[PDB]
Amino acid sequence: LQSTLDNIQSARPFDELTVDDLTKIKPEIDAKVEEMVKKGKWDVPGYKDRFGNLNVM
Amino acid sequence: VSTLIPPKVVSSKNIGSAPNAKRIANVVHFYKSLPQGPAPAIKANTRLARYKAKYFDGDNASGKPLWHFALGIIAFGYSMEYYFH
Amino acid sequence: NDESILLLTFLGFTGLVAKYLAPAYKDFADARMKKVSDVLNASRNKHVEAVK
Amino acid sequence: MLKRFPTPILKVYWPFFVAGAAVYYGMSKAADLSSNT
Amino acid sequence: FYFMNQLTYGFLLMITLLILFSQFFLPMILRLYVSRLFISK
Repeated sequence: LQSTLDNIQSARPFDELTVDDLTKIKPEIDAKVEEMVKKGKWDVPGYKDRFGNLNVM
Repeated sequence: VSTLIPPKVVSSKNIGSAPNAKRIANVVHFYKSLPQGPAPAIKANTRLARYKAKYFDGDNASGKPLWHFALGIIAFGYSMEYYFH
Repeated sequence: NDESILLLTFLGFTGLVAKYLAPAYKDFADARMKKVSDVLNASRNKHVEAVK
Repeated sequence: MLKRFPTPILKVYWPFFVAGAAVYYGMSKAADLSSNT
Repeated sequence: FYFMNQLTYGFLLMITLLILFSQFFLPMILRLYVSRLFISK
């Protein structure tokens, strides 16, 4: 956990993280995405709780 | 009747239940993490990469490219406007 | 001409668009830019405080 | 950068595609009939 | 008339555009949504 905090101190791409890097790091998110795509349920439960919509509607 | 021994049984299960799932979720992404904008790849050249860098970048993000495209399509269409009518 | 006056008025339309709609859309986009950045940093701060 | 993700294109969107095929076939049939030229 | 140049061609166009959209662009928005959800959760 010292290694974790030391990495997080200066290796935290908050505004410059690559989505391809995120996919390569964790294949679990890829597996989830293809599973839910092939299932047809495009909803991602719990997605408007923290992210706004600015909906003109 | 005797002394059972709790204070050294954390070996089988790490302390806490809910943050245990988040531990593996947040410890693994820090290894392959960009220190500070590693491999930005801000420079490219494929006969259209210069246009993307100059205009289609997030720094400006203005409506000028749309107006330039409209001017270009007007210039292209003037010739066939003359040709047709 | 049958079509050149439209070209003349296109410049005025673009000018009015940039004067009125462009700043509004710029502010609308930048507001959620800051919102997303701040909420992401806040979630990361909460996670690192939990791990601490 | 860009990857192919296999969303259902025929399992769920078959009626629209078959309707388009039928419309195209009807247009081709009526091109020599519903033209009056 | 001059109909066998834009109608069937237009159908091929919106078919290929629908395919490209649904297979490429919507997955990027879905991926960014799920990534924000994951690193927010």
